[PDB]
Amino acid sequence: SKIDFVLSVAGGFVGLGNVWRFPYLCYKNGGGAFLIPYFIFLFGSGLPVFFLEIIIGQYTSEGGITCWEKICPLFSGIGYASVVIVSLLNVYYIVILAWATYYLFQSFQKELPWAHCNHSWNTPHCMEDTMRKNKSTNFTSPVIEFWERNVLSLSPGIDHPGSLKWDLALCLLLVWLVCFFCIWKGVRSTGKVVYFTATFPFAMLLVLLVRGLTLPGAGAGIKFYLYPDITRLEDPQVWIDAGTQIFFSYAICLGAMTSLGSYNKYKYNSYRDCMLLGCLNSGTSFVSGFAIFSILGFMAQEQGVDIADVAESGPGLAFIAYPKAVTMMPLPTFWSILFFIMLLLLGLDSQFVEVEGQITSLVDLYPSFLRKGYRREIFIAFVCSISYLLGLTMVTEGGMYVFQLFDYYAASGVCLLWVAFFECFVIAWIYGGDNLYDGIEDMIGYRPGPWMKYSWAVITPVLCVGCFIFSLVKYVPLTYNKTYVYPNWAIGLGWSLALSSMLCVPLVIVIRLCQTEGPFLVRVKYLLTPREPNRWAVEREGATP
Ligand SMILES: CC(C)CCC[C@@H](C)[C@H]1CC[C@H]2[C@@H]3CC=C4C[C@@H](O)CC[C@]4(C)[C@H]3CC[C@]12C
Ligand SMILES: CCCCCCCCCCCC
Ligand SMILES: CCCCCCCCCCCC
Ligand SMILES: CCCCCCCCCCCC
Ligand SMILES: CCCCCCCCCC
Ligand SMILES: CCCCCCCCCC
Ligand SMILES: CCCCCCCC
Ligand SMILES: CCCCCCCC
Ligand SMILES: CCCCCCCC
Ligand SMILES: CCCCCCCC
Ligand SMILES: CCCCCC
Ligand SMILES: CCCCCC
Ligand SMILES: CCCCCC
Ligand SMILES: CCCCCC
Ligand SMILES: CCCCCC
Ligand SMILES: CCCCCC
Ligand SMILES: CCCCCC
Ligand SMILES: CCCCC
Ligand SMILES: [Cl-]
Repeated sequence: SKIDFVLSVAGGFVGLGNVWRFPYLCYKNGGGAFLIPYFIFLFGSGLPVFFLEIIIGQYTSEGGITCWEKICPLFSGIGYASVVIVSLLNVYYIVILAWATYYLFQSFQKELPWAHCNHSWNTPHCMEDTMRKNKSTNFTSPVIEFWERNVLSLSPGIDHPGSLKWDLALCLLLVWLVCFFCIWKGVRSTGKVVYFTATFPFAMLLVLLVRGLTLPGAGAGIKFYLYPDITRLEDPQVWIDAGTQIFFSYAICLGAMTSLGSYNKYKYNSYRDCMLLGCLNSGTSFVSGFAIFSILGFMAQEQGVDIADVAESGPGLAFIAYPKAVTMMPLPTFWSILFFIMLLLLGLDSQFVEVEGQITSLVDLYPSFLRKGYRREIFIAFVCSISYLLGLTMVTEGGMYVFQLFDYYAASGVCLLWVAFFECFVIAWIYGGDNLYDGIEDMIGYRPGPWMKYSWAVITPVLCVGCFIFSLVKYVPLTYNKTYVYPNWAIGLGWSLALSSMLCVPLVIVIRLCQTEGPFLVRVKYLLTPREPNRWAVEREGATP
């Protein structure tokens, strides 16, 4: 049937990129004007690049970096670019789990601290959500006050780091301690039975979806979610966010799908897997968007404010809407523990794979010094120790702004499109899209349609290049919560994170040509020759020509 096939592919597609990132990127970019580029990218580059990464991984049986070594010795810097991207992602991504751990710890009491605002951290302008319309014109919300004046202690700006938050600092250590021990002891990403680690996130989502859709104001929120705005489409930013939100959700361009695809058998039909997993992953984001955008509709009518100004147009919308949802449920404390355990579980499985993803890449990149044993065990703590130290800048009072810089630049925006464009440029144009099908029809048993070939050859390069050009022409600098303008150096620092990964592609190109000897035309030609991509003879595998 189909349930066994769904059980076969497990439930690792859903992550924090679906329940935390997509809700606020859609919220930041107006309403439904995010969905049009979202689906355009999903069906033009998202699924095509995802299947391309999986099919290369299973074609070469090689990880993130060595796969490019086999496919095209030139442009091999895509692996190192993916390594830098995943390193910065690991640095700033566990901060979300630190926030989730802090929320979970604070939820272990009789009364949820963010239900009412009568505590020390609350601004005198706070008013209860019910009392805002039941009876200094701007009145802030008790949920927002907990997030900004307790969890974040937001400082006037990124130029005011303030004092390190010790309560958050320990929480950032605990998740790294959890991540350190699990990776070092070889613990599987999903613990014991995978059923609980997979069905529980869905079970809580339907609980939140049912509550959200039943809320009195949910009608307005869904209209905001779905009905698009043509004017917002002219902005090149919404195409940057939607294009890379697909890439973030699918964990492509990170070198993780290629490693995941390397374990598939040569005669395995991954095409149905990628199509199913892609639709399930994006289908969750669209469906879970209904849950969170229904709460905002209820929140907006409760406070008598616009939907676009009811919450934070940045990270922490899932830490503002979802904690608000669990407050309007029977036994609110019980659901808050469950949601933030689900939120913690979803991040941990993603972080276990990615941190081990680079650690496996890093040790294999530099052997003879990272031997499996006393050398690897100290290395695992080394990566975690350094990633914890760089992650400590996002724990300070002004750490929220640094987190937004990393979210916008480190593993999103132009850096992700830079890798995705070069993956499709090498395969479709240098290697040849037709040459890849000759492998695929041998591999999955049947040659696919012309969708994939006409997506790597034209659609993805046009989408990636077109977004990059118009973002530079209509350059709008990054802002946090649509009211804070970043200092010029901060954008320069943010661009360095994007440039550090992007510069890997041209730098390795220079390195390879200088290393090789001979005529330049022969030199570049030699580095463009695939080193027997599928050299495996263990399985009934045909030769590349
Ligand atoms: C590209 C250049 C010209 C931009 C302008 C930089 C100049 C104006 C200098 C003057 C004062 C400087 C700031 C002084 C103190 C700190 C606190 C530290 O924790 C982070 C850097 C930060 C925030 C500095 C950033 C750079 C800064 C703003
Ligand atoms: C539009 C980009 C064209 C790039 C041409 C690459 C040709 C690859 C030849 C490989 C010979 C082994
Ligand atoms: C031959 C491999 C060279 C890879 C270089 C990676 C550069 C990463 C850091 C970018 C500048 C800080
Ligand atoms: C040492 C390198 C000498 C060659 C420099 C590049 C020449 C490129 C010519 C391209 C003609 C199509
Ligand atoms: C909008 C859906 C686009 C699908 C293109 C054709 C699919 C062929 C079979 C996967
Ligand atoms: C390393 C942080 C400072 C870098 C400033 C120069 C880079 C500007 C990129 C646009
Ligand atoms: C091989 C890349 C390791 C991490 C480099 C990070 C540079 C900012
Ligand atoms: C009475 C408050 C209990 C909070 C426990 C966890 C603190 C991070
Ligand atoms: C037309 C693009 C202008 C960008 C200016 C950026 C200065 C920090
Ligand atoms: C390569 C893009 C240029 C951005 C300039 C930003 C300067 C702070
Ligand atoms: C609503 C946009 C759809 C794009 C093609 C699937
Ligand atoms: C925009 C998606 C196109 C898929 C069919 C060529
Ligand atoms: C529909 C009433 C119950 C709300 C929580 C699911
Ligand atoms: C109060 C019931 C509303 C149902 C909306 C799906
Ligand atoms: C792309 C979403 C369309 C919803 C109905 C206009
Ligand atoms: C929250 C429901 C998820 C459904 C994915 C197909
Ligand atoms: C208008 C409510 C739609 C719900 C889809 C899951
Ligand atoms: C920059 C994150 C740590 C790499 C060793
Ligand atoms: Cl997504």
